Parts: sequence; structure tokens; C-alpha cells
Amino acid sequence: VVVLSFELLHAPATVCGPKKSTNLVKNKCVNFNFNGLTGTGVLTKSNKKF
Amino acid sequence: LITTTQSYTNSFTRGVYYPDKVFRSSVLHLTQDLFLPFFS
Repeated sequence: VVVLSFELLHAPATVCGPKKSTNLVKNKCVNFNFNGLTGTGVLTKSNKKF
Repeated sequence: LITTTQSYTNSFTRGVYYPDKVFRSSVLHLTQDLFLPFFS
């Protein structure tokens, strides 16, 4: 018997599944997925100081 | 060397840390967490 214990809190996602990355596109309405964050929108550059 | 004199002093407004990894700007945020109380 083996038991797994997953967890999803506010942390940089590390244990991701097997997937293939794609080339980045900008200034277009596209479906994006960044480390499990799924959504739709338009991606541009920014002046924010992270 | 091996003195460890103990005295009590005020703490004022010290001990504030970023509680998350979320960028915010020009926002007043209310947070509930473990903090060092003011003027202890």
C-alpha cells in the first residue's frame, strides 16, 4: 500500500506533469498556461518593477 | 565573556516582512498573520 499526499498552496509550482513548451506570442488574444495558471488575454511588455 | 546581562527595552515599530510573493502597487492591504506586536 502506498499513499500520495498532494498539496496546492501559494508557492512556485515545481512538480509539473510532462508537457512541451511552445513559442511565445504577443499582441494577440491567446490561451496561456504559466505553471498551471490558465487564462485568456493579450500579453505585452510592462514597466512594473518586480 | 559569559555575562548575559538582562534588561528590558521597547521595540517600537520593527519586524515587518513581506507575507507573500504577490506584487502590489498603490494598494492598502489588510493581512492577518503572525507579527511582532507594536511597542512591546
